[PDB]
Amino acid sequence: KMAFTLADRVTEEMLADKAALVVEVVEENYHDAPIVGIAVVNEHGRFFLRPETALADPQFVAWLGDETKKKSMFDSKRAAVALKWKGIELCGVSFDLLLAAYLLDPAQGVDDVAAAAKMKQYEAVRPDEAVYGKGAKRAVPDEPVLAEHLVRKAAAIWELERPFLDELRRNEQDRLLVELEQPLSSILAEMEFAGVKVDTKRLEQMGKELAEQLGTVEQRIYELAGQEFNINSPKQLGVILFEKLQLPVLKKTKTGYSTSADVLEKLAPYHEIVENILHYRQLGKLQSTYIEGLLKVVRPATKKVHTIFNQALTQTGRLSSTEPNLQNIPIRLEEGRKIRQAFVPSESDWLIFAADYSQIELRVLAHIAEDDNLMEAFRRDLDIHTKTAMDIFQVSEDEVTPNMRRQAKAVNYGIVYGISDYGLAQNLNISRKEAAEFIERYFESFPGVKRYMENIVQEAKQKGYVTTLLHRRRYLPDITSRNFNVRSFAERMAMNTPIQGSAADIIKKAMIDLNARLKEERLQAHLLLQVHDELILEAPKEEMERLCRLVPEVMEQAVTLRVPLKVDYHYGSTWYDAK
DNA sequence: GCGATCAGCG
DNA sequence: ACGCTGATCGCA
Ligand SMILES: [Ca+2]
Repeated sequence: KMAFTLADRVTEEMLADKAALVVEVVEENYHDAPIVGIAVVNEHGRFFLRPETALADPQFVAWLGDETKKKSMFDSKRAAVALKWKGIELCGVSFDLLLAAYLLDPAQGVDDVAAAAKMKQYEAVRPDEAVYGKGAKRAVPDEPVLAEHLVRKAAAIWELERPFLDELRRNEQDRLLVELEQPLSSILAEMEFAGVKVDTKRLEQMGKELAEQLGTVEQRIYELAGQEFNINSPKQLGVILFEKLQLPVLKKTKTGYSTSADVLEKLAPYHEIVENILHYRQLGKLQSTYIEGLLKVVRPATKKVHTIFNQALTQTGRLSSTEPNLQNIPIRLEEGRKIRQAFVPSESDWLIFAADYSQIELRVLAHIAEDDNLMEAFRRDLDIHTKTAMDIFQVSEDEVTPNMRRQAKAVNYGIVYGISDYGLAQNLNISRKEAAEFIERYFESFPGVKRYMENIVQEAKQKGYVTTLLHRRRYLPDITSRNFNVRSFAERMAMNTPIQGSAADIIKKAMIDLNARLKEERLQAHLLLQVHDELILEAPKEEMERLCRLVPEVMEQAVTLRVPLKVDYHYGSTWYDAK
């Protein structure tokens, strides 16, 4: 019902300087995934191409990598990475519908063209599930069905750029798309394609150690419990702890006894079995997620893993890492921190460089809340986490153990993000009256922060949404709900999203200024990972001197707040040695 | 499929 | 009864 040409060859009218391009990659993980079809819509008409034909034509390949040939797409990173696995570059992406919908409303959950088209009353295009099917029924259709679906998606992108750019401009989000998210999309594509090398031999050795350590801990659990049970079974573990051993019931989930880590920590004076169960899970978490799971996704010929950086998923504008997740690699426990030793540079005589912001959200909060004392604290380069560990535990700066500091990290972010005296009393294991007094003293030192959190909830109730420093937006319809639980979670989202989202916008602008700077200096250094507030790079060891002077200044100068930004950097032979 | 749990980021 | 994620696993 839509006219298009099924082009056998590549012609000149298909190579206009403005076009809507669709490079379809049906598989979820687009790394090394087959391209099933190509569709182009421009001023001259609508065209469908077969990938074996076009991707071997020199004029079509030159048209893809020509930055002066502007292309409108949906999810340009998916196509760009799949083309990189085919030796083909893709430049000139002037509009990405996927990221344009993500800025307008992040909760819409837009994952295909049809969902984004519905936001603008465009429905002349089928959802991808209706074309390819669900799960075990997933199948690329017959060429006439596939060719029309790809052309209808291209025609939809062709018609939706203008109305999407109009609403972005009213939301003050148009420069957020064109100057931040779309340039970031190209950088993330190179990071995903570059991959991160893994020492498969060392990981395989840890797995054999964890295999025989897990049995020893598992046998002591059976010794202390007096019988065998599925340690991962909540029913039997609940029977062992709160029926057999008759331990106190401190928490009940919707399904039964709660055996979470915070609960088992409080049962430590009562029995020695809860401390080994804790150790068993930690060894089990490392074994399943980071040993077996990591070796599953490694590419054997290159010993590199290729993550997918999801740019249009989080509600605050953060990134996320999938298959594998390289943003929750262990670090706090020494047994699990060794796994970071397996992450190595991709070439000999290369090293890993890693820089990160120091308490970025509290500094963003100081700027936005305009609090006198909080801005003074960071103008002195104070360590609020250590300074809070002194006030809590009555110790001095010398006696602040990294455990007392990480616990003060929770109090600092918890208090500013609406923790109650109940929740504070459970984390500090203090009386509920002391925790309430501590929160009163905390807001006496920072009255402007308390004033800001009241204003940001009142502004959310008025506007219906909250914004970040670069005008990223999150709607909060529940902020006016009649239910107390539903409204309170919305109020704490209004306190947190502008702060966490403004930190995401700063690290994103830093990535863009970093690659433009690395290009100017003509360095072979390139980014590998982003962990929210940390940037990880690899580079030849000779470039390390320049990077120690370049990366900190680039990150510190990404934005200009009423307080300075601080960046700490390290380099070394592995990711482990890079912090 | 989902909830409990836990790894990370603030 | 601070916020934002992804992976694993048992299933009450
Ligand atoms: Ca940090």
